[PDB]
Amino acid sequence: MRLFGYARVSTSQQSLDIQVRALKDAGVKANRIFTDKASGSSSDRKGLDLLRMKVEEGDVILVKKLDRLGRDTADMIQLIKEFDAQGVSIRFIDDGISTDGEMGK
Repeated sequence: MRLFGYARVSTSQQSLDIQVRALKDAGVKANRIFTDKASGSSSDRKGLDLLRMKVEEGDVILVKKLDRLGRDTADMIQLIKEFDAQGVSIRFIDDGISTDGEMGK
């Protein structure tokens, strides 16, 4: 089990630093900070891209709320269904627990 934290910058000053402090404050290790330097030529979705292959069985993925996971398509729910099937959890600073309620009821 480990404390992985997903991050993504939105501003063009030092959002990666502010994000990391947000994941660490949430309970994430600096060594496990899969951030995303979106402040570039295009969106750098490499954090969850590598997180899907770096999380361990029974690991907790702490996500911060600075902008938004996805936008239109089920992106925020995509990596959530991928980790949910891998036996991994995803904590949310917005509440403290994971998506305890994401089905097509």
